Amino acid sequence: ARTFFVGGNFKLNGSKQSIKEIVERLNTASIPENVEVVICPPATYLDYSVSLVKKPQVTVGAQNAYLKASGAFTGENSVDQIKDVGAKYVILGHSERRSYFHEDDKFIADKTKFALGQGVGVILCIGETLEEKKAGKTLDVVERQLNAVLEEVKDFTNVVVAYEPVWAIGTGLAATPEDAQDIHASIRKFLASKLGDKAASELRILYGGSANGSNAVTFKDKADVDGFLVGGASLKPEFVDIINSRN
Amino acid sequence: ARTFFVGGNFKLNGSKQSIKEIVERLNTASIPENVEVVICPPATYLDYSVSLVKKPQVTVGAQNAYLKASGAFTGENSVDQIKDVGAKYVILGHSERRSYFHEDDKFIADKTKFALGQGVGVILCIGETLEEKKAGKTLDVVERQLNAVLEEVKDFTNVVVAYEPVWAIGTGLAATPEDAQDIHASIRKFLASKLGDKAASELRILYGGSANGSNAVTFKDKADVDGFLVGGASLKPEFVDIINSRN
Repeated sequence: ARTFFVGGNFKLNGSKQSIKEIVERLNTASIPENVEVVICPPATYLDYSVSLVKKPQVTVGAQNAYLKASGAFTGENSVDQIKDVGAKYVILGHSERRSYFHEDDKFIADKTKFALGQGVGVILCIGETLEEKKAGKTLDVVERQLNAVLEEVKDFTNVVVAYEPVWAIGTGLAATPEDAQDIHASIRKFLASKLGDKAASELRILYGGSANGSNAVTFKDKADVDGFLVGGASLKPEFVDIINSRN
Repeated sequence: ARTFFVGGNFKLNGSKQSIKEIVERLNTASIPENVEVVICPPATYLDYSVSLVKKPQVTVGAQNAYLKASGAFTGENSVDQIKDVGAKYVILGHSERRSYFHEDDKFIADKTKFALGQGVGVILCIGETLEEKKAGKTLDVVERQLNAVLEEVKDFTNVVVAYEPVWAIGTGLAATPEDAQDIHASIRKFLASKLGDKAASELRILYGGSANGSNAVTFKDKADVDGFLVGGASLKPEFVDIINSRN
């Protein structure tokens, strides 16, 4: 069934030397055969990152791209360029782009449709703010975000969804395992009404927001939690502990 | 006199193959002893480009970067990352970012201060729209764009300014050499008023906006036109002709 997936969003962090250390650790640590690990460095290091990987479980992804593959768009990344250097995924719709860079629902959907069409997988990020939660709107927010994408994308085969409560990102306080499980099951039921029971059952839904080496094992018995999108802990040795948390 | 400067903004274009073609053409081209050439590929190719350059007049620049060097800013580029792979400049304020990505004047000023602060050179872009041109607002606009930068930055030692006739992009207007000379002379006089006449006589002010290997030579004799920020021609063999246009 759903292969365990651990993504590593380095965000605006890293050097050739520090990424070398991170990838060398993955190449020589023992990690399960049954895991998919996707490291996502800044664009400046994508090629270099791919060149260092020596384990089939590990691939590389980009942190954002535009909705065209080439043209007069100074400063953007292109999914074709990401493919050209050997990367396999792109993160779209991260909380930080939706907020600081005003990426709206439709922009995210258009980008997703475009990236899939070019053969690149998408780690699709969704999630609510502390104010939205406090008003009981967690599900209304995440179904709006997903509905926007579903109006443009009808096959999620090469999509991985990351549920990241915005209030849990980089604070050190994750959502409880129990709450994650419940929201994850609600997401999966909603999505089965749109994509069908079968796709719903096969779709990885990741938890993200202060996932770390310490708490990753506390989500191991949560059947609707299929892995993690890890931010800060992805820069650290405990990233390996997270990948091994269901060993 | 000011050193002739030619920047090449690849925009969202490139592949490992094409970058190799472009750089190895420059490496073995006859070019003036003292020209400064800056090639600006997508971030995905910055390191590979630096590794292929074998010409002292040629250095590599990024097309955009954020106003902090590290942190939780998924998808951004960092001037410290640019520095780490041996690139030396960043383009800031390009019209395509000002428009499509809503980068405001103060955003650009904060980025400029930060990059110079980290020891990376800036290609600072300014320019008015067609609608602004027709309203008579050309100098009002470029003074407003520059005054925002001057709120943060008065040392333009490691800056070059590129004037982008955005009013000539697909609009059925041509930006003539005499047109360019007058506006460059006006910008220089305004900057002399703010930075003093020595700083103003040392500043390179570049022409940007539908520049090629055929028309470059027509700007040869314009005193206040110190070089180019080349778009589409920078992908082509004729970029070498532009560099040699004052020969």
